[PDB]
Amino acid sequence: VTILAGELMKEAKPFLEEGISSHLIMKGYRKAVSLAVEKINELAVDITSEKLERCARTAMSSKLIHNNADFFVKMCVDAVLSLDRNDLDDKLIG
Amino acid sequence: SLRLPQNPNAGLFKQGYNSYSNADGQIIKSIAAIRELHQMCLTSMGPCGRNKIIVNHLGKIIITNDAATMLRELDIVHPAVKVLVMATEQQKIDMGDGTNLVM
Amino acid sequence: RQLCENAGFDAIEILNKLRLAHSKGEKWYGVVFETENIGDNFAKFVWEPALVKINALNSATEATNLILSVDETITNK
Amino acid sequence: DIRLVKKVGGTIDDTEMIDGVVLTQTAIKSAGGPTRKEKAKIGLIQFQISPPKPDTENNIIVNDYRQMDKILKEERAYLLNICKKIKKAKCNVLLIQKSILRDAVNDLALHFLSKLNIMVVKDIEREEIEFLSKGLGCKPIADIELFTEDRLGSADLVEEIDSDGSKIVRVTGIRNNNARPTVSVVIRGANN
Amino acid sequence: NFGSQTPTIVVLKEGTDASQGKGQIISNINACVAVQEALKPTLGPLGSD
Amino acid sequence: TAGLDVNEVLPNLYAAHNVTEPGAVKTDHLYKGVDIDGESDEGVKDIREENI
Amino acid sequence: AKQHENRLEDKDLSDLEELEDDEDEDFLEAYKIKRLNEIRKLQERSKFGEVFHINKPEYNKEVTLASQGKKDDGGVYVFVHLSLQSKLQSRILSHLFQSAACKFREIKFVEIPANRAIENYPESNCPTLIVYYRGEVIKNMITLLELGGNNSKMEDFEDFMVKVGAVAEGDNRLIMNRDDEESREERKLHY
Amino acid sequence: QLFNNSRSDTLFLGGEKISGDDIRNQNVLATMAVANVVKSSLGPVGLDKMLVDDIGDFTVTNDGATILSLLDVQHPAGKILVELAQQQDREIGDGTTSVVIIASELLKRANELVKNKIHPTTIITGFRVALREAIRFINEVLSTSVDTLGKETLINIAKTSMSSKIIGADSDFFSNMVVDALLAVKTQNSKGEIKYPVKAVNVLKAHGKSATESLLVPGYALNCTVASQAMPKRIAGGNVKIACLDLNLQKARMAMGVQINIDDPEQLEQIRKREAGIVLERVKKIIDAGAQVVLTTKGIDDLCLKEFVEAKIMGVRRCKKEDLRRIARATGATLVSSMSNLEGEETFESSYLGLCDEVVQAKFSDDECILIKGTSKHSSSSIILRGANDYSLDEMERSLHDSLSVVKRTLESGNVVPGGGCVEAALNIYLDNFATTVGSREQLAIAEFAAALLIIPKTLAVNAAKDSSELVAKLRSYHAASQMAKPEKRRSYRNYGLDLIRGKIVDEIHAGVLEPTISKVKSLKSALEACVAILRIDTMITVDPE
Ligand SMILES: Nc1ncnc2c1ncn2[C@@H]1O[C@H](COP(=O)(O)OP(=O)(O)O)[C@@H](O)[C@H]1O
Ligand SMILES: Nc1ncnc2c1ncn2[C@@H]1O[C@H](COP(=O)(O)OP(=O)(O)O)[C@@H](O)[C@H]1O
Ligand SMILES: [Mg+2]
Repeated sequence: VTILAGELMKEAKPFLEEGISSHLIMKGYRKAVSLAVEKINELAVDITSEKLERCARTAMSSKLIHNNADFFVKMCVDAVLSLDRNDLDDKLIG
Repeated sequence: SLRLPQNPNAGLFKQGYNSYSNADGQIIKSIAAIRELHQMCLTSMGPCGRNKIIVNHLGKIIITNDAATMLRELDIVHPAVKVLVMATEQQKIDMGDGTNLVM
Repeated sequence: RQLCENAGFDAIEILNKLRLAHSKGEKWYGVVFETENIGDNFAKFVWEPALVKINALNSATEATNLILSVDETITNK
Repeated sequence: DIRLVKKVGGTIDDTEMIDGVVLTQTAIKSAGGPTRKEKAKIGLIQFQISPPKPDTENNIIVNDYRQMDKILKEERAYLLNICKKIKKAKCNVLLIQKSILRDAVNDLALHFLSKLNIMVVKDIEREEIEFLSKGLGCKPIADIELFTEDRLGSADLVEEIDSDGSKIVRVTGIRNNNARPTVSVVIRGANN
Repeated sequence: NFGSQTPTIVVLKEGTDASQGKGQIISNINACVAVQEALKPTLGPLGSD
Repeated sequence: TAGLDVNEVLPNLYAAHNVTEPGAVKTDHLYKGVDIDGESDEGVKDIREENI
Repeated sequence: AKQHENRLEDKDLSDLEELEDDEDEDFLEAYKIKRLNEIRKLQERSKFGEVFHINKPEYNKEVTLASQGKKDDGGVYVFVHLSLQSKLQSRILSHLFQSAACKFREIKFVEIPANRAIENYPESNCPTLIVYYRGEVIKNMITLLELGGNNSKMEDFEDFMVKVGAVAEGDNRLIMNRDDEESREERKLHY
Repeated sequence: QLFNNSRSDTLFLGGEKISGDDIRNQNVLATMAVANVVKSSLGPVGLDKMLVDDIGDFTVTNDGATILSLLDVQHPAGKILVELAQQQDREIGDGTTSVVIIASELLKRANELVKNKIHPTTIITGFRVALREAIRFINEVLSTSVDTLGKETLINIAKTSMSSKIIGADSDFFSNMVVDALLAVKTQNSKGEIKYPVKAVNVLKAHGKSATESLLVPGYALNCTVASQAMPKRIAGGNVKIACLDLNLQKARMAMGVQINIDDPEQLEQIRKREAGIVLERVKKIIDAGAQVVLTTKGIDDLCLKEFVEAKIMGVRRCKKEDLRRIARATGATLVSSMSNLEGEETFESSYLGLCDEVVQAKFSDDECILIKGTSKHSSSSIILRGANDYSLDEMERSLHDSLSVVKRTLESGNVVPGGGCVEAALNIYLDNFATTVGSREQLAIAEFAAALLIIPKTLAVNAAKDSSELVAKLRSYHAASQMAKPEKRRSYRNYGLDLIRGKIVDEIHAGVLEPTISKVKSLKSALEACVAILRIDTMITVDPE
């Protein structure tokens, strides 16, 4: 989220040096982000088959336990399965 | 010749007190003092108006397009500009609409 | 862009391969670090939810539009 | 033998090997008689062109008003007969050393050389005498009696161009054809 | 009239930062690009800390 | 603030009010106003349909 | 305050006569008698005026006794020059001595070869300039790179004489203060 | 940018050490920091600036030549742009404001290419192939100098140099002035090569009526005062002789180190007389020659002034060396450093004297100027500028001095091209098709090089306080069709630019604005050579002073 917002502001730098007003640049992103949200809904899948394991391996990237994902993901998936639906208490994972 | 008498009978009042009459173009300066912060309001009226950063001495920041709100934090020296601050403050309290216009 | 620069690969050969290969790479076309090549991510079993993507663009669009509607800076004391 | 002359101005693409010996210093332009020379005989002067005096300090007295007429006439006569010997030897280009101790030239000596269409220069380094003599093929000169035509070189074109502010003296060709010639190339550039 | 100086009334307080011109919003972008440079190489699994 | 030249947009809007109320009833020149985004000239397509 | 002092301080005996018609006689002639007495003292002190080409036995007298002068502490500055004809700076400094000798007659200008001065002196350190005063060495100067080196001029040498206390700052003989007549002529016209 | 780096960690340097992309970013901000003052001064819509010396003195200046020279910058990367502004003033004399903006944007736009792991050696190679391709395209698109039956060119060339100045509105009056001035002071050299010496005309700082009523002098005007007030001020009649002397005419002492010594006191007065007589013998023969006007570099003593007042001769002291060469060159005289000849005798010949028709001394607002007009052998010219004060005339002096250099180049090289960012927009369409042909990594270098060239027409619209993208998009549309013109004139959609006073795209040939092509050539190479100097630096080593 941060390396992306900086690029939009860095890309808005030369347009501000030109005679483009401020509201014109904001109207472009606010109209384009509405299509990006709808496009991501089409990129995303409605997956229900095959019944957690793969999603945890990618979230552990860019830090220590990514290489030890073979051992930590096996027990990390069991952490949330103990929690039932609609409660999702974070203090229980203290 | 080397030095003036530096305004005699000035000990009637304190040294810190100063008078500002209509002459010497001072009413034009008060209009110019309004013109300093009035131009800040030009770019804040309308739907294409631009908000304003106001960093207080405590560090609490409020980003805004509304006059009555922005003028609360700024400490003002000119009394004629403070008339606009309290005039917009009256606009916000009673009706809560049309404060840039007051300014 | 930066995901491949940290890997030590040249960005021009990567970015030219992504654009011209979206027709057969309909949606699951992305970078692969293991084989030092570009291929389909569905076979590599790399997944990620969509909620990170929606909140990233909404937060990034809200962040850039906040100060883009600002042309002033006042600092008392 | 390969001198790299640095001149601020122009671009690097204009750099090219000059056929003759390029001089870094500019002309004096106190009189400004000649503009462009062709088929000039170059000579290297090591002594100083001045009114007659030894290297040490002297005292000249005047006991009569008629002596001043002889002094003012004979001082320029010592400059005149030097120009006559220069004209007899048909030496068209002269190179005078720095000579901080004794005055190199003056307005009187420049005036006689202005009529004969002879250029002059100053501020020559003592170490560059080997390069000018071996390059141009001109032996130096340190005495007026031993000045002759056999010790002088030759060249086809000796001129001083002003190429967009950068002033440079250039010599083209050497007819002596000595054993080991020399190389001279000017380096031009946008920045120093 | 009460003093020979007659000080000119400044609008804002002493020490307040500058105002409108050329480069105000560009400084905010460059300030964000500066903070963005520190978090730049930390992206992906082959990044740094 | 709309990124338009005020020297051309302002007097173009005065033409709607310099053609003052003729003998016909139900005159609709009162809803003419400025426009931030869009058509050239600027008198807005009424503030009507716009619902402002 | 300085406007009253500039009438007398900034005018010599030749320039003080300008104020004969304007200023009072008793105010002007009282100072002219003072400045006239100062001019007479410089004439009596003018014991020199050409370079004294000396030799060593004599050094023990010319250089040092002179430096004592009357010994009324009538001190006398004595500029020594350890000359070396092979060096280029030495011949330049010899010309400055004779030029300054014709102007400053009260200061003694001494010259001697450097090979004859000190046993086995370093030739690289020549030319050497020593300044004696009341028997004490005021300045043991090294080669003239400090004074421009090969490009040394008469103006630089006269400035050095003011630093060692040999010549006053506001002396009319110094080239820094001795403005040309054409310079003062333009000032009066544009005034 | 963020924080200061470690100071010599296990390196042992007395100064500072920095490396990586941080200093490369500092060079970009350094070139942009010095370029921001040059941005607002570009084009006719640009405004002037004033630099205060903290002593009350100030000077108004528009061109970035002397502005950056006065701004004492300590960062060495900015000094190259400072010297680039001074370099371009020497050779071309115009466009100092453009090379700083072009060189800064080439480094700014190339900064994105650095973090793409494109080496600078590959970037400059892509810039250089774009350069020589651009020079050949400039050599193709140039036009001839005839264009019609009449000249109709030199009046339009002056408007481009005169734009963006205080007297740009009066350029219609001054356009005839500059063309009439440089056509009068031409010369001959190198067996048929015509030259035009810049600064040979005299620019006088006069005060009075206005810049519109500035009278062009048909001849040279000497800026000096008369010696004595009892002399004749106006000298009429034809064939006025001009004498140009440089020898020392005031009474001087004997030789530089001699001493006058005499035993017989009888001849002590006689030697005093002949020293006073020997200087008057020179003045005696000038009166025998009959020189009405005499000019001297050195002073003139009162012993000589009495003879000029009696014989009605105009003696002027305090002339300068560079002026008298132009007086002798214009009036037909020769420079006389001393009076002598090959023979032993001493005399003066009448051939040394010049000729002119009229000489009149004029005074205007405490500025005495000797107006010499009607030179018979060769013509001359001078421009008497008039304005508010001296500091306003310094901008006019630089405005005229830059105008002579631009009109110099269009006569030395007849090839010209239109202004308004035409060639800057045309090279982008030419290089985009060439960028795809080369294939490999140099495509981005050639492409971003073309994108940096568009900053010249963009800055004209930004400073105009108008919408810039519409003008750039319309200028892009016409130039886009120029490459696809489909030759069979009907080759239209070329030689167009921006018109800022009206905000439309019209033909620059009919509008009357042009610029020589040689200014575009040297500006591009000097801008790229400066870009090569900054890109190749990796690490700085700043040593503190001892
Ligand atoms: N989309 C729009 N089109 C035309 N006019 C508008 C639009 N939005 C706002 N305006 C006008 O701009 C004016 C701004 O009023 P303002 O003083 O900012 O209201 P507030 O008191 O809420 O700040 C309004 O009176 C309105 O007529
Ligand atoms: N009347 C004009 N219309 C359009 N463009 C112009 C006009 N006058 C000048 N320009 C543009 O301005 C640029 C630089 O102008 P120049 O005269 O060099 O300014 P300065 O005198 O400040 O250096 C030129 O490239 C030219 O295209
Ligand atoms: Mg110009």
